[PDB]
Amino acid sequence: KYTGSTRVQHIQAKMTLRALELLNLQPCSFILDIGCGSGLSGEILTQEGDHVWCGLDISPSMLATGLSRELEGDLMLQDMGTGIPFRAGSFDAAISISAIQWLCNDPKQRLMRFFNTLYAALKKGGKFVAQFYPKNDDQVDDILQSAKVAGFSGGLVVDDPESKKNKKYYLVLSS
Amino acid sequence: MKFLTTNFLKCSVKACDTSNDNFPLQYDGSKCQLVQDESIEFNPEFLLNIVDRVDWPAVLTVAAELGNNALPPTKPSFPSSIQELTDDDMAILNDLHTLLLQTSIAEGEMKCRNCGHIYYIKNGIPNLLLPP
Ligand SMILES: [Zn+2]
Repeated sequence: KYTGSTRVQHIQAKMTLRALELLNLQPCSFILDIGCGSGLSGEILTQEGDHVWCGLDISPSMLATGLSRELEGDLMLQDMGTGIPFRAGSFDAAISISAIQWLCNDPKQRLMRFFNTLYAALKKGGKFVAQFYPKNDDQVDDILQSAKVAGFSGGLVVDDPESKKNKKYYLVLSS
Repeated sequence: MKFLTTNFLKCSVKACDTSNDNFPLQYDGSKCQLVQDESIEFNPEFLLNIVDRVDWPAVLTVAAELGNNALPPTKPSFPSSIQELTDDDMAILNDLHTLLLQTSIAEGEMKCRNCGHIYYIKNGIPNLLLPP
C-alpha cells in the first residue's frame, strides 16, 4: 500500500529541512546527498542553503525522475553500501533522507564500509545527519555502533517520539 | 556530471582505496561530449569555500584530457572575503565558475588509472555500480 506522492513530498521536504536545521551549516557548502531518490532533498539544499551537492541513489527510475526536475546538483547511480567514491576531505557535510536503513538489507560489512568511507570523504569536523526508519531498536543500535567504530561522535534525535504516526529518527554525527 | 565533480570522484573499487592512481579518473577525450549550462548562477561564496580543497594538478590533467590546456599552471588564490575581491579576482572566479560549475560531461566514459575499470556517463549521470 501507498501514500499520495504530494504527501510523501511534503513529509520529505519537512524532514530535509529538519535535517538541515540539525546540520546547522554555513551557506554555500559542498554537500553529499546520500540516497537522494528523485532529488527532492537536493532541490531544498540548493534553495535553502545555496549549497552545491552531489546526489547518490541505487535507483535508475528515481534518478530519471530527478533529471526532469531541473536540478543544479549532480546525480549519480551508485550503491552506498559499496562505499563513498570520493577522495578524502571532499565534503563539508552529508545528508540522507529515508535511505540508510537499506544498508541493513553482508549488512554489517556494508554498514562499516558505508561509515568508514563516509568518515574519510568528509572534511575534518564534517557533519552527517540522516533521517531513517528503523525496524526495531537493535537496528538503531547496530547503526549507531557502526558509526561509532568508524570514528563518528554525536548521537540520536527523535522528534515527536510519543506519536506512533509522526515519530522521526535523525542520526546526528560529526567526524 | 560537472567538471567540478571530476575533481573529487575517485575509483569505487575497494582494492584501489590506498592507490595514488585512484584519483583523478582518466576521462576519454574522444568519447566525452561536453555541455555548457549557463543556468547555474555565479556563486563566488561557494568558490571561495571550495578552492583550498580543489586539487589543481587534477584539474589540469582532466581539463587537458578534455581538450583544454589554456589553464594557469598554478592554482588561483583569493582573499578570505567577498568584499576584498578585485575585478581581476572576480574575472578569475568567473572563469572558475564556468570551468567548474557550468561545464559538464553529458555522455562519456572514464577509467581508473590504477585498476583500469571503465565507468560510463549517460544523460549527465555516471554509473558507479560495480559488477560481480
Ligand atoms: Zn580502480
